[PDB]
Amino acid sequence: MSISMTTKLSYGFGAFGKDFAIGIVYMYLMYYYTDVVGLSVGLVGTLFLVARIWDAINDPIMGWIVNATRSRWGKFKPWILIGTLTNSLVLFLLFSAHLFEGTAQVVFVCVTYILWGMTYTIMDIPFWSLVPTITLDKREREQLVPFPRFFASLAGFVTAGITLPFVSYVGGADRGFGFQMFTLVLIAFFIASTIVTLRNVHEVYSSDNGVTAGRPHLTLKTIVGLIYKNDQLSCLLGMALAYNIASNIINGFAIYYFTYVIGDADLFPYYLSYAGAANLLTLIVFPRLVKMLSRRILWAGASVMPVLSCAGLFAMALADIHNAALIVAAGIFLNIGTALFWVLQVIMVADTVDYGEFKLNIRCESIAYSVQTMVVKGGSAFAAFFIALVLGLIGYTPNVAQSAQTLQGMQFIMIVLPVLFFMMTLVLYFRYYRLNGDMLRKIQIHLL
Repeated sequence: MSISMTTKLSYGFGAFGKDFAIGIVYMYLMYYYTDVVGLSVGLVGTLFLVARIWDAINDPIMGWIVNATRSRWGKFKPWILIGTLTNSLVLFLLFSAHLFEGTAQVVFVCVTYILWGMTYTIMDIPFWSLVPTITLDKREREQLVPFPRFFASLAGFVTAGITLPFVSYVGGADRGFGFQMFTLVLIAFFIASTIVTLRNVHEVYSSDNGVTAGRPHLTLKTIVGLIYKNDQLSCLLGMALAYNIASNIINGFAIYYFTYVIGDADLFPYYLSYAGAANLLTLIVFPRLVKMLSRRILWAGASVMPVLSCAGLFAMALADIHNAALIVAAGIFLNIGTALFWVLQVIMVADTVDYGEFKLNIRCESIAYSVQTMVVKGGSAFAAFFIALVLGLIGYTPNVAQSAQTLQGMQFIMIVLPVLFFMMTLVLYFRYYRLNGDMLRKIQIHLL
């Protein structure tokens, strides 16, 4: 059947565009880090409160959407359609009108702001949920589904580095109106995610309608009913929250360590620009690595792998070589190898129902796939209490120690935070006595 695969080759256009698109705005934001003032409305705390409603209610309900109760047709394409266009509406708004910056926040700023928000979430759940669905062939699912990154691979490798010198010529103190121009750049290729997908992707639902109107639609609420999960989601969420913590302290604090190291450097040279172009190189090795055996073990190591550098850092404190130009460069080089940790993670939530659906045997789609990828992110908002624990008592031992070292000290705590949460990740996903043959062991079972 070409019908389901056309959902993904065009969806590959999604992947090369959507990621190319988040590549740009996000990267662009960085000189707006240079640009941030927002005289009347724009405090950090206030924007945060908008972020409060930004994520949470969006993805439970996103999943909750997809089958039309009163209309007899239901599929992802309009879901993902509701995303290609929900974002682009915004960015086109960012492009068009001339003296809108003069007006206060009350008015249009609201209207736009909603729409970009939605996309943030109506692209997380459509995309890495609609790729695994493609041609039915059982075991090779997991081996063909994180591969595609190959062309997405180029985009991030690139936004941070070479657009920047060319972007830094046109206009000064106009960044608001500046990306106004460059929007066309991004839109053209990403509008190219909305074109191809438009006349193409809506298919397997066509199939189903033709086929009896399908009580299968209700099946999607039965496989929430009969099993919300066999036991799949609730243990798997916990560890994921711990996952994202490391991303948000890498990406979030990535900028800031470059902003904030011991000494002065007029250069501002090799690191994080190269660290981006170093991180994703490991996407060629590890996604294709374990030639007979399972991605899982790859993964278990990998859950260690972002953990690991702290473990390395923790051990190398015992070494104590410089404590000055050492800490400026303290094992981020590991950063060459992180890459494909989220996708197998996002797969992990709806998989027992994924192969459980396989037992149902008829169709392909998902529910819980959203609830980890959205609760994951929030759970660092509990982390403000957690920081009182991180300093609190765990490390902390009878008072005296305060003077020796503070830069190696605060960095290690910043770096312990994901790690101390990370005890849900490996413990809960390794210790023997786990199960009989499971979605993981299906490909590993093919061995013997």
